[PDB]
Amino acid sequence: RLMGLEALKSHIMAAKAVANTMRTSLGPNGLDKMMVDKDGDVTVTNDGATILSMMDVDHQIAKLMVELSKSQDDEIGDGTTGVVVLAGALLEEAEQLLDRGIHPIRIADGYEQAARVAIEHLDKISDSVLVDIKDTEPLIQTAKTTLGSKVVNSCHRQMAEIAVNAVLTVADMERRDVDFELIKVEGKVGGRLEDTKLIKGVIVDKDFSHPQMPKKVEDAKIAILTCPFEPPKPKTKHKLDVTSVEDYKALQKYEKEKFEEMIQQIKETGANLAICQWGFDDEANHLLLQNNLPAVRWVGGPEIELIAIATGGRIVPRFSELTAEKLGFAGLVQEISFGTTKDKMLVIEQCKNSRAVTIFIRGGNKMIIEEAKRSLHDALCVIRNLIRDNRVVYGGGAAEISCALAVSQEADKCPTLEQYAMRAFADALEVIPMALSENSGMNPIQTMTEVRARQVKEMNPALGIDCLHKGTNDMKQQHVIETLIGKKQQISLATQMVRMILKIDDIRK
Amino acid sequence: YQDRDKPAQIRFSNISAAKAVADAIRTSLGPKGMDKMIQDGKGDVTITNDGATILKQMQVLHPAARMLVELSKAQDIEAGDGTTSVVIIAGSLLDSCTKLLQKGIHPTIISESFQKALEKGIEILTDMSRPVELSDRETLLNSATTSLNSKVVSQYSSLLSPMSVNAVMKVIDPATATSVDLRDIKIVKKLGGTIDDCELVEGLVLTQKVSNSGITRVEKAKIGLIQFCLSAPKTDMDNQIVVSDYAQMDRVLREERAYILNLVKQIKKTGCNVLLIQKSILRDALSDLALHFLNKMKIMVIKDIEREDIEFICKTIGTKPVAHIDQFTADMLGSAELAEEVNLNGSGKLLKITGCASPGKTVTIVVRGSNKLVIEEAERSIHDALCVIRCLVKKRALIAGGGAPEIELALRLTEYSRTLSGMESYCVRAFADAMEVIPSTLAENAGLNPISTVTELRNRHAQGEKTAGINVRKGGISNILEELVVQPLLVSVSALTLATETVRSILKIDDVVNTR
Amino acid sequence: SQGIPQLVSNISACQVIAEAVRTTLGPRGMDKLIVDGRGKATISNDGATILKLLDVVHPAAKTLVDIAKSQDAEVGDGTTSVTLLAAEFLKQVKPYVEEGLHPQIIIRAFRTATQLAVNKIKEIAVTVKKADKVEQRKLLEKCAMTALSSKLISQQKAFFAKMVVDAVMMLDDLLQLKMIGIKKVQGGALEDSQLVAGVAFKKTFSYAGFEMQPKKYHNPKIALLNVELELKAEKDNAEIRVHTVEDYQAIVDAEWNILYDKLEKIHHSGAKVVSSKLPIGDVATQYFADRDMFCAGRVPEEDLKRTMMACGGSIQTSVNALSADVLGRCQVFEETQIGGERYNFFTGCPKAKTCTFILRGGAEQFMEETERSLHDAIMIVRRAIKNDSVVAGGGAIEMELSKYLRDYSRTIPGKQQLLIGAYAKALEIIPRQLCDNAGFDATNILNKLRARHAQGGTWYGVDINNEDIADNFEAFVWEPAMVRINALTAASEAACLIVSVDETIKNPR
Ligand SMILES: Nc1ncnc2c1ncn2[C@@H]1O[C@H](COP(=O)(O)OP(=O)(O)OP(=O)(O)O)[C@@H](O)[C@H]1O
Ligand SMILES: Nc1ncnc2c1ncn2[C@@H]1O[C@H](COP(=O)(O)OP(=O)(O)OP(=O)(O)O)[C@@H](O)[C@H]1O
Ligand SMILES: Nc1ncnc2c1ncn2[C@@H]1O[C@H](COP(=O)(O)OP(=O)(O)OP(=O)(O)O)[C@@H](O)[C@H]1O
Repeated sequence: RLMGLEALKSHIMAAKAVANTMRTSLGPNGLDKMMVDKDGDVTVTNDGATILSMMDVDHQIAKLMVELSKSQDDEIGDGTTGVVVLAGALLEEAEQLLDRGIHPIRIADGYEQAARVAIEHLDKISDSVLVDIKDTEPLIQTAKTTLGSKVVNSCHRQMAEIAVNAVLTVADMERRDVDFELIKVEGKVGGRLEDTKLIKGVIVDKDFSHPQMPKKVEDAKIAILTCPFEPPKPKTKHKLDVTSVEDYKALQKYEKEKFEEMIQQIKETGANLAICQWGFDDEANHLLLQNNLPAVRWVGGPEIELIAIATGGRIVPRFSELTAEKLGFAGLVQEISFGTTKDKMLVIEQCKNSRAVTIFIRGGNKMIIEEAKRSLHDALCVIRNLIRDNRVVYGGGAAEISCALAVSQEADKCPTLEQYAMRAFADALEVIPMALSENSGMNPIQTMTEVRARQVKEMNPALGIDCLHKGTNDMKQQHVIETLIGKKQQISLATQMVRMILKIDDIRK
Repeated sequence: YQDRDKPAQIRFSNISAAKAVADAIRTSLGPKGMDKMIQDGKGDVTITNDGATILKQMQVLHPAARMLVELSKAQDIEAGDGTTSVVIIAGSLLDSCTKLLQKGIHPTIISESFQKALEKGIEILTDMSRPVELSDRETLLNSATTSLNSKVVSQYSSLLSPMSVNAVMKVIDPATATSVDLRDIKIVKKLGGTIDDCELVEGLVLTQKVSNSGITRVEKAKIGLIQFCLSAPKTDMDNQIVVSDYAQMDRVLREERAYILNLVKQIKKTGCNVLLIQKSILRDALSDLALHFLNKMKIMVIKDIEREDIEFICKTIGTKPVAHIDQFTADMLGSAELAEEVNLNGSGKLLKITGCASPGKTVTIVVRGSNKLVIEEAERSIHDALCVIRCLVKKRALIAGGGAPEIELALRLTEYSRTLSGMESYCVRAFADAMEVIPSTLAENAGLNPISTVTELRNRHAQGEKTAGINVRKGGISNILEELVVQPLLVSVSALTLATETVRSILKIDDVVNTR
Repeated sequence: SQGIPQLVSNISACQVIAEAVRTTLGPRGMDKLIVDGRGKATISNDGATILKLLDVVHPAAKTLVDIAKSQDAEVGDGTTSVTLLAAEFLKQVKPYVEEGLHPQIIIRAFRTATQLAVNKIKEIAVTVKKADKVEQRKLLEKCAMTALSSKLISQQKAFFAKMVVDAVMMLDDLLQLKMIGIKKVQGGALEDSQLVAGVAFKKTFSYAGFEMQPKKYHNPKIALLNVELELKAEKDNAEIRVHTVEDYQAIVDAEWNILYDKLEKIHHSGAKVVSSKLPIGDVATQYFADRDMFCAGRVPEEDLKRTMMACGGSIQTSVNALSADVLGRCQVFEETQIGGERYNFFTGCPKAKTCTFILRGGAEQFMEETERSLHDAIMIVRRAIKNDSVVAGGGAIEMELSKYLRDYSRTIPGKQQLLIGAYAKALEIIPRQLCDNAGFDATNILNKLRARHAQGGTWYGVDINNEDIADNFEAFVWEPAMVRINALTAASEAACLIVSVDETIKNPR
């Protein structure tokens, strides 16, 4: 039962506890966080969505910041760490205006009015990339710089090439409607980082029933069944229990008569590849060797249904429903062995610009694999954004300093009470490059006040902050490029979370 | 960081001790501001809203908080007005460095940046001011009634205003000289009469009496000042007066006569006709026998002179004080045409001395009045009118009032912050926000909203000029130039220079130690 | 405790109920966060939502809750208007209680001043039917425009004002708020908000069944089920463990005939389309594609609840009870591609009293701010066609009643003079809290509004957009006269139940 200004200061002090914890984790030089899991595992990461998923705060203000990051992992992807820092300094600057006696509705509407000036300033200083032609060589170099922050910096060029082709497959460039849902990620322990492959289809980690099978399938004939071409075994467990010698010897009679009839069923139907849930017998794979019939063994439960959607076939539960209509289509079915490691994956490629890609990431350590899955999904939204909008903005804090100059200049043209909200929006927008200077091991104010002087005095285009300790400023030459939609929603969702907090003035439990 | 040693906590102790001085005096700003009540140790309660009295009655003991006390004392001698407004400027300045010191900025970088804001802040107040002339008598007359109308005495603001302008024109040559001394304009007040019965004496007027010298009128007066006590022979050491008979008792009375007459005969050789004796309490400055020896030589008797009155005499007639009778020369004498005692019905028994004819220009303003409360506020209205003329001589410029240069200073320094580099960009940003307290105080003291008034006034200054401000008479934002509220430039331009050197001195203080 | 101090203990429990809904007055009011025992957060600005979730334990505070419980069932909202008015009646008579005035004299003047409030409103209420020769369609487009003013859709407010007046026209004379649905989907521009005449859902059914299922139907039999037709379903399965190998063929066939006989009862009923909350597998969409039947599963139950009321059917869980008694009927059945997703909807029902309004936008805060203003704009245009005799809102009728009850107080001698004169100042809580919740200056507005009412202003009120005063009768901000009468009589009756109580009896239990 808290009301008044003492309840409002309880919300800002609770929200700044989330912001100041993640203020040090901004940028590539950000301090990583240790997380103690519930089962006793200890991992370390610098990803911003991973910190808020493990931060279990019982305060209701901190749970709204957790609710904020439920949607920005899919929308912007890159600005997860900075949006919490931008929302915290906005309430910190609102705390300065709270002692003056200002109602939060004028601040929430004043932050909304100042946000539209920063949105109007973002597209004016933007730059176009992909006009009038399609290309893949400059699109690689933009994704090659962003993925250098994690521990896959030694193999950051290989992930930049495959992520460009993966986004361009499931979507058309002229349609500018890209779906990230059709691109799935996977991984397993073992191998190296250079063995990450890209398939124009869906790849299953399942091997053949016989190593003497042919390594390529040129026919578009795939049979998807539940029981294998043998005496049929159930889907859960066999649990065999013989009765006597007459039961076991009659089983030998039943084994041989189905070894010739079930393989006869695949020829009158017209299929070539036999994908089934359970494996095949040791005597059954001899007849498949003569008549050129491949087969895949020991496929799991949900691994069957993901094959039939990409191949366009249907599930055949019994042998009586086997027809030519229930077959899937494919371009070339092969198997890839990753060097000396006997992996033998089921590689189902359509040999056409199709609507299904799955990138299979490898690695010699398990800590690198889950950190590369989020880094590839971070790179998935980046190339998705360039097709929908080729307009980009200069990153490295150059967009936030240039937007803060137009907001403070347009604050003098407002003869209302909301001018103090616009001037506080100018200093709060610059906290994202200011935390870039403190995390880089320099002075946070001396680096900030010299770049804003550089953007006014000698040159009108914006300059960035050399957080990687490079030669000088102007990160356009350093190839630090962020998207426009990732920046226009960075200042939007940070402002809208302040309006949801400033409208809350009472928590009752 | 570890931060084991803490020298910045004494800086935060120096800031918060000086912040309580300005915050307690903040609501007393403006004509419609709230008054302050004080209680003395004996139980006296005196209601007074003047800022120079409350800082004298606060009696602070902290060394950092004492720096705002002599800051108000230096404003009364340099400008003579603008007193509390320097403290609220210096108090809001140390509030702005509280946000700067938490950021990790060293105070010596703020000291060189606040001087750069002071050098730029003077340049904004120069071109926005209105230049006027000192030889024009209409400008000095009209601008003095407008400042005296907001004071306590406003019904006599049309009478004391031409008396203050005509006093400085006999002393200062208009539009040629720059130095103006207010000590050469003595204000003599006595009981009886009204304020309309006033006289501008070009010489000097004393409040004492020539008793018991029966001359009371001398021509060709050579005025001389003697600090030695012309009295009986007195020895501070052990002495004895031997007695022998009754004729010996008349001899020591003749010895007291002959010793004083030997000193009187030394005065007559140099041609001195008027003797001035300093006020002395520890011993008799003048005996009964020395009063009669100057009556025979037709020498006027003048005693009971304050030390401040001696300064008014030497700049008037050119008389130098002597310490003893053996150092009495003819070069230390003044010049006077006539000295007499004029006892009017309301002016009282005063010594009117005319005809100076000496290098030096002093004037005297004799103000009459019935009650004691009449003449004291008449002198405070004169000293408030004497300061606005002294402020116009050193700076031949005028500006609007009601905090209107303070809003223009907050807007031009914000535009100056976008063109600077380094640490100096944020210090002039905090210098601009610290100047907005003075219109926010005048917005709160006039009954308006403190935030909605200064925000509308900033947009009026971006499109217009310094004419927009706070009018306390009508209670709202209006044209200060059309409201005829005009203040001199030296009130504000010295309020910035004196407050900046105090903030630079306070931030440069690191540790406080006690010696013995 | 009997007498004076028992009334003071009841007058302080009245403040804690009014303070819970004091800031929620107006469309731009502040939100409240109420957290239950389970840990769920509820953010709402509605006063009836807060009072249902408080559950106060004080006996004198339970009276003001049950008055608001009767208000939402009959009128529909305005629970904060009857709470602040009943509270301010007590705070003005509170210094008169300690003077020695009897609480029955508070009752005898509350019955007099309420009857003067009814006679003044009915003499001042103006019937607006065809004023100045305007169309009735243009009148609801102007009154719903002020409900959407100062919002995030002010750029296209003329388009959204035409959407509310079209939705109220499609219903019958029985108008209600719960019959209209509002959907929130992400993507698209702000001006792409279309309208559906009937019930539509998001249609997340992404199973098989393409190149079939014709989307056009003239008079289909709408089937409403809650059955699962999946192959790996949790209710349709068979697990028989034996050693017999020809029985192994039987357990896979009989598991298929379990789903086949349940699908055969669907086609035997003659249902053209089937709807189900539980998902439908690929082998059931394959069976309906062979017999030319439409199918669409994975629909929400709340979307089915608006569907059974319009189509005239009912929900049946089992498939045995599917007959013509529960099958719904419609006339237009089409399929759109709004926002890239599939959308199934019915139009032309025999009981077509429900609709759905789909929202589009690039941010979720741009949608939730509109649906708070859309439900208010629906009840404004609902009250306009219902009650023609309306008065100006925004505290215009409260400042006029404060003028009429002041000069009439000076004409009545006795104890009713200082009480009804305090009753006029007690009605000032409606224009005063409109200024503080909007962040304006309550001093300068109310002093200008009361000075305008003495000169002849009878329709001037508090503007929530600007910090000005304006004629709300000419600005098309209206409220019905009968709701203002019912809010005034309920406020004086609730203030009577706190004053007339003199002692509290607690049974020892
Ligand atoms: N190589 C670089 N040079 C300069 N600035 C960079 C560089 N890489 C990233 N940045 C800046 O850092 C910001 C992103 O901060 P940060 O790296 O802390 O978040 P993130 O870890 O990418 O987010 P997530 O946790 O979702 O991956 C961007 O706004 C960008 O301007
Ligand atoms: N006639 C007037 N109309 C409007 N504002 C005025 C007027 N006279 C003074 N002010 C404002 O009031 C402030 C001074 O208020 P106050 O009378 O308390 O102090 P002061 O003794 O006159 O000056 P200081 O504080 O410098 O010693 C100044 O900043 C000035 O802007
Ligand atoms: N556009 C507006 N401008 C000014 N005041 C408004 C406006 N809209 C609503 N109000 C104020 O809000 C009050 C109504 O509050 P609220 O919207 O919670 O109840 P309601 O929805 O109107 O009532 P009901 O439950 O009967 O529909 C009115 O007294 C009115 O003065």
